[PDB]
Amino acid sequence: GRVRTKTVKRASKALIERYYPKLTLDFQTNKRLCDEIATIQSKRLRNKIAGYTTHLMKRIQKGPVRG
Amino acid sequence: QQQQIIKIRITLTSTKVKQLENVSSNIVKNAEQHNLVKKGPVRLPTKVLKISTRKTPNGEGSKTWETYEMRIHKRYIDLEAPVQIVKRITQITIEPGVDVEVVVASN
Amino acid sequence: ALISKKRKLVADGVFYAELNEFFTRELAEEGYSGVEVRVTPTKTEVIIRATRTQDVLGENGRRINELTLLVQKRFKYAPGTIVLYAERVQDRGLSAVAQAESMKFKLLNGLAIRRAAYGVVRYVMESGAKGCEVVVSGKLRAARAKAMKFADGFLIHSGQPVNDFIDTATRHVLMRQGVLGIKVKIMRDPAKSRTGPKALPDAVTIIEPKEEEPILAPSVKDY
Amino acid sequence: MLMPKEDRNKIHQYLFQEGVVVAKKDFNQAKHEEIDTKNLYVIKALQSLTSKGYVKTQFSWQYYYYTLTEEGVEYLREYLNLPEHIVPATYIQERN
Amino acid sequence: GDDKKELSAEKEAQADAAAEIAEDAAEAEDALQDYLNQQANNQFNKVPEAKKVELDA
RNA sequence: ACGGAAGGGCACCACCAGGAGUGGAGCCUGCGGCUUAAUUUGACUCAACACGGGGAAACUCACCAGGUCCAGACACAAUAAGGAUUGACAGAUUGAGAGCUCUUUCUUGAUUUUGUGGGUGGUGGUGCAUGGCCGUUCUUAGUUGGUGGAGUGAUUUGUCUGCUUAAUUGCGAUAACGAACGAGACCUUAACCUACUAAAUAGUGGUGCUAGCAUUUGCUGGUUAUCCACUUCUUAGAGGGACUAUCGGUUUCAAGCCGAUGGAAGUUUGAGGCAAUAACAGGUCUGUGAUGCCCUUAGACGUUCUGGGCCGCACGCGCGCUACACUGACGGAGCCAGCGAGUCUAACCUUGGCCGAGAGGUCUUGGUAAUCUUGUGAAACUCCGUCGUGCUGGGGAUAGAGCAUUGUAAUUAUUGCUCUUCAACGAGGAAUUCCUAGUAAGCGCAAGUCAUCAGCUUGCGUUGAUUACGUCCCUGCCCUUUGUACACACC
Ligand SMILES: [Mg+2]
Ligand SMILES: [Mg+2]
Ligand SMILES: [Mg+2]
Ligand SMILES: [Mg+2]
Ligand SMILES: [Mg+2]
Ligand SMILES: [Mg+2]
Ligand SMILES: [Mg+2]
Ligand SMILES: [Mg+2]
Ligand SMILES: [Mg+2]
Ligand SMILES: [Mg+2]
Ligand SMILES: [Mg+2]
Ligand SMILES: [Mg+2]
Ligand SMILES: [Mg+2]
Ligand SMILES: [Mg+2]
Ligand SMILES: [Mg+2]
Ligand SMILES: [Mg+2]
Ligand SMILES: [Mg+2]
Ligand SMILES: [Mg+2]
Ligand SMILES: [Mg+2]
Ligand SMILES: [Mg+2]
Ligand SMILES: [Mg+2]
Ligand SMILES: [Mg+2]
Ligand SMILES: [Mg+2]
Ligand SMILES: [Mg+2]
Ligand SMILES: [Mg+2]
Ligand SMILES: [Mg+2]
Ligand SMILES: [Mg+2]
Ligand SMILES: [Mg+2]
Repeated sequence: GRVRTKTVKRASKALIERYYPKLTLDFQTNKRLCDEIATIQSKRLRNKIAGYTTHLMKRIQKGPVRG
Repeated sequence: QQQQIIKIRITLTSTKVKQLENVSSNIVKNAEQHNLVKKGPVRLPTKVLKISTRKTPNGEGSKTWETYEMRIHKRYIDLEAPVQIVKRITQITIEPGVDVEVVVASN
Repeated sequence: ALISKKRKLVADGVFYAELNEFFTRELAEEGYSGVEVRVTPTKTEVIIRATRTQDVLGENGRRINELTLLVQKRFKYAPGTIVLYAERVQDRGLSAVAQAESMKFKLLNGLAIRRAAYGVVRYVMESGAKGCEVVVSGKLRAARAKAMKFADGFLIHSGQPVNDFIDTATRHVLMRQGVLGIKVKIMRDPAKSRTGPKALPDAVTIIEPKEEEPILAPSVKDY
Repeated sequence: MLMPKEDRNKIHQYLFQEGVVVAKKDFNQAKHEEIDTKNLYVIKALQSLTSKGYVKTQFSWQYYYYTLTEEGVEYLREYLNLPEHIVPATYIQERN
Repeated sequence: GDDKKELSAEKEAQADAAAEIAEDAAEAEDALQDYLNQQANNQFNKVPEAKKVELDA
């Protein structure tokens, strides 16, 4: 399966909480953001993070998301 | 008054690439920054040593094995300098972990 | 001479291993904590990371003399070609080894099992560790073996960071009834790391924005 | 042990002249590096010389590392007759 | 040790670490015979130290 | 904690749909058994039985038949320079050119001897005294603290009906909120870079120099430097890349899951490394100069030396190997891999040249190795033949004779070759293992062991499927619920 862990979704949350001006529906540029806008540690985990901050960003456009 | 083109090959061999790449490019630019004629670090196959053993001191248990390994990295850089800078380049540039071997000769 | 870099690089490891061995015996009561041997033009340099180099040295410079001579004679170094230097070590609080033979030389010194270990953990934590763990396996005063854990604060157990941040050491303390197992774990604060990553791969900090005062209709500045 | 005084002195001499001795755990080595006697002579000579104080013994990877004490120094001082302020390797070489 | 006395462990265990910062802070300042042996066997190497004569028939 | 209660799940060490088999045979090999001077010993459900890296000719070695030595520290005593003690030639003796022992009679010089006390070695005991290590539970998903809610209290809630995941993985529900250990992240490996830095120990094109065939220009080679240039291939540095992306279905439109397109890659990307808390009288005192205690300690359980033994054979068991053929055996012929490894105070990996049917020999030679062996021209396999279903040319056990190699030693036959001898076995009862994609199965290799010996193991690559993509039937274990008079916890 590919259920993303809590650290992924946790960081994702509070990224979307304070940087909605900036970010998009584009993973590619949401990625580049995370380098500047946060400190991660891994090339992998950073995509795995940015990917899911991008998913949320996507659905929020069609109605709210809890948390 | 000394000095003469002496045609030199420096083998660098170690097991810690950070130190080893340190010492490699450090040598390549320090000696180049004052203008020479060279063939830059030639990485040879990082070869790996293997030891493959049973974990158990004795005989009991399911048969778990557990191979250790050791990574040997070796590099050579071809230089053409005169006597002074040679020995200037070898005595220092030392590093606790990197075997330096500076040979001579076109034979 | 004349070896192969294969049989060489291994051989050098053996040399380390045997050297570190012989020191760990011959210099316990001085908190020996490891070596490192420097392979130079001219010399072979050996640095004796013990906490207490005064008793490595001895009267106007003997003992280290004895030790060289020993180390010398054995591996058939010619006088001069090999050289030893003792060196105290920047706090023993984060050397697993330092605390291991602490305890040996604590319990063996006729002292409680709780007092010994618990003190040890506290010194290690006061030494600025992120976390520490101590284990006493063995048999003590009663004849069935038992085993106690002593551990304060934070430690991790899996993955690569293992290698990077925790320091393990077992030591065999040899008492009248039987022998125990002292086993120590010190975890150094990752934020201090110097040469390495300065955080767990779990570390993901968000940097905090800034209070914007927006609006203000257009306008431009000239220079 | 049973050994001629020749082989005795050579050791005891060597120990004073050096202070330190090493010897791989092998017997039947006929003659060992440095001290010109039977290997077995070295070890059981020292070992004796130890259990009367005088010299510290240590083992590790099959090899015996011997440290002369201070009280032993005085003993070698006797068995060789040599006067006080003699030697041992308790000097600091030239300027080494 | 029983858990009936474990308070008095931690205390006595603490003071142990107290003195172990005392000793390591007090260690953050704190406070000829010539001759040799190969040179005395060559010094007293002058003779009057043996004898030799025999072999007959 | 347990139950021979109930409820949910999880898994090719469970089954389903299938495959390849073992179980039958011959042999190889381990275990039992018996036999024996001795046939050293550990271990016996998964989790003992090609396991102790256990492929034992001496060694190893623990066993048996005999023979030497003290390597019995140190302390006191006894002896004693008129000699405390050491050694031996020949002879006898002995398996022995052991002065073991005796004849004999020199030598030796306080190093020993005799006595106690005190040590010492020990593959002797105890793994039910221990350390350490390991195996198992575990192919698992569990563990804990801060603030808050309950309880006098141990305690509990958080940590949960559900759904979802490989996962206490998440979504959601919610007196909890929000977190940490473990899972994840991480690290190594195999995959992708005409982007970056380069290379006569890697390779390409051009050019010289040159062979062959064709000739019209061409085609196929040779030529460690005759030069020029490049990094696609190879090598390893630094970067990049994937995040299940895009879109669509399905779902509490939640986590997710499914499909198509794109993609080097979309099954935790494929495979590993690491791995919390706790349990076991799991195994290991026979790895350890790790250790307690017990035992022995000179007619030794010390140690070495000589020979035998661990292989002994009415038989029970297990891992294997080779087969029963015609999708084959044979014979020429094509001719293709990847992980490895190799000689200094030395005899390792070996090209090449002769000689020999062969095994091998002999002369040389390269390599401490991306440089030499080696392009490891490996094996299956591909091709043209010969055999024609007949225990046959399938099969190659048992056995005879001969020649070679390792080794101090080959008999109880170390291995190799040649001729001959030509068994059992016509697909294997009840049973039972392993397995979901470059996997299974077939196939050879290299490395460990190794003087010589692989029918073993650890990796490696070559050829390359069928059938699943499900369930809870059997089995196994986890989770609730519940009982308990157990808590040393159903041993
Ligand atoms: Mg973790
Ligand atoms: Mg992990
Ligand atoms: Mg089936
Ligand atoms: Mg079947
Ligand atoms: Mg097995
Ligand atoms: Mg024998
Ligand atoms: Mg005695
Ligand atoms: Mg006694
Ligand atoms: Mg032992
Ligand atoms: Mg046990
Ligand atoms: Mg144990
Ligand atoms: Mg037993
Ligand atoms: Mg499976
Ligand atoms: Mg309350
Ligand atoms: Mg619960
Ligand atoms: Mg490239
Ligand atoms: Mg596609
Ligand atoms: Mg038991
Ligand atoms: Mg053991
Ligand atoms: Mg056997
Ligand atoms: Mg054929
Ligand atoms: Mg012939
Ligand atoms: Mg040569
Ligand atoms: Mg045949
Ligand atoms: Mg036939
Ligand atoms: Mg082999
Ligand atoms: Mg084997
Ligand atoms: Mg109850």
